[PDB]
Amino acid sequence: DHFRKEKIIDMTRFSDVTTNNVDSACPYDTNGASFYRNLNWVQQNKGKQLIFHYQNSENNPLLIIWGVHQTSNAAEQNTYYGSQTGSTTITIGEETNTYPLVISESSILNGHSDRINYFWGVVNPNQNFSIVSTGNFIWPEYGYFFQKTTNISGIIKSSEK
Amino acid sequence: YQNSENNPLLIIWGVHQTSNAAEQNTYYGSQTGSTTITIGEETNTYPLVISESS
Amino acid sequence: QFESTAKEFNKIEMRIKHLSDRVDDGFLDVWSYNAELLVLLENERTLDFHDANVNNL
Ligand SMILES: *[C@@H]1O[C@H](CO)[C@@H](O[C@@H]2O[C@H](CO)[C@@H](O[C@@H]3O[C@H](CO[C@H]4O[C@H](CO)[C@@H](O)[C@H](O)[C@@H]4O)[C@@H](O)[C@H](O[C@H]4O[C@H](CO)[C@@H](O)[C@H](O)[C@@H]4O)[C@@H]3O)[C@H](O)[C@H]2NC(C)=O)[C@H](O)[C@H]1NC(C)=O
Ligand SMILES: *[C@@H]1O[C@H](CO)[C@@H](O[C@@H]2O[C@H](CO)[C@@H](O)[C@H](O)[C@H]2NC(C)=O)[C@H](O)[C@H]1NC(C)=O
Repeated sequence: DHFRKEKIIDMTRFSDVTTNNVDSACPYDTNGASFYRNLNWVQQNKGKQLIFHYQNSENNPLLIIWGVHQTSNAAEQNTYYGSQTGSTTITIGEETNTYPLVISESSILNGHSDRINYFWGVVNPNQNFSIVSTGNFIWPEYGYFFQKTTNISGIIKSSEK
Repeated sequence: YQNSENNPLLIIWGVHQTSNAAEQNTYYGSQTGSTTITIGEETNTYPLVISESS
Repeated sequence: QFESTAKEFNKIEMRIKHLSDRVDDGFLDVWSYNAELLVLLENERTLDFHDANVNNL
């Protein structure tokens, strides 16, 4: 019944790190290198820890989507983050989600032997969420406030308009 | 243990996830601690996990 | 009740997808059989209904 994108995190408040990182696997309509609009890639954490807290003071639940970077090797991990570490714990209400650093080759797809794996959660009204990250994290800079409906429909798969 | 009773036995256990090396050292005096519990032919292994939670 | 098309399970849950597939097969068999014999029974009764009305005049 309702669905709004909003900005949830001010990424400029994190220091000694780079934000809004991009890649040629996600071009704009032109071509080039871009990235997901709602997900902010943070690099060069350098082992340093970042802390963030948020409270959904809205009268609607909040949907947030994040990603965890699985690097290919120590060299690729060093180039992106400058440390053989980088682990994120994101807590929503009373669940804890911990994503320890994982380094492993995968087969190359879109010029990538590395992977970014995406996860999501729902922050209920007047509930909180927090992020503690030392690297390898793609932040949920934007999210969707939404209103659930009881009657569930699903997805219609068609090429028509 | 062997269940020599004429009824199945329900057992409940727990595995401690410590916050940091200091908390692990205070509770157990070693940066280790791992449990393997085998029931019949299943094996359940719970390696040591150290991580803050909220 | 509200009809839904959300019947998708993940790649390693094909057994759950099969359970959903046979659940819909079961209702398909139930509704098809009941609908066929409903129409057959009522059609025979409807023709008898007209016969009774004619006989009653
Ligand atoms: C999620 O999905 C469900 C299922 O589709 C929806 O629920 C249905 O909602 C509709 C409308 O809200 C319901 O239809 C209404 O039923 C009322 C009760 O009907 C009984 O009683 C009356 C006598 O009072 C009998 O005549 C009738 O046969 C039943 O025995 C009716 O009072 C309503 O009448 C309305 O329509 C008529 C014209 O059709 C008007 O003249 C009236 O003034 C009035 O406006 C209506 O028929 C239906 O029963 C619900 N079904 C179920 C299974 O829940 C949900 O609405 C839906 N959610 C959303 C958000 O869409
Ligand atoms: C969600 O976050 C808010 C803000 O951090 C928490 O409320 C604050 O708690 C402190 C005490 O620790 C108070 O001084 C503030 O006044 C509180 N702020 C508000 C707006 O009430 C709140 O407790 C958190 N929720 C949970 C479940 O931990």
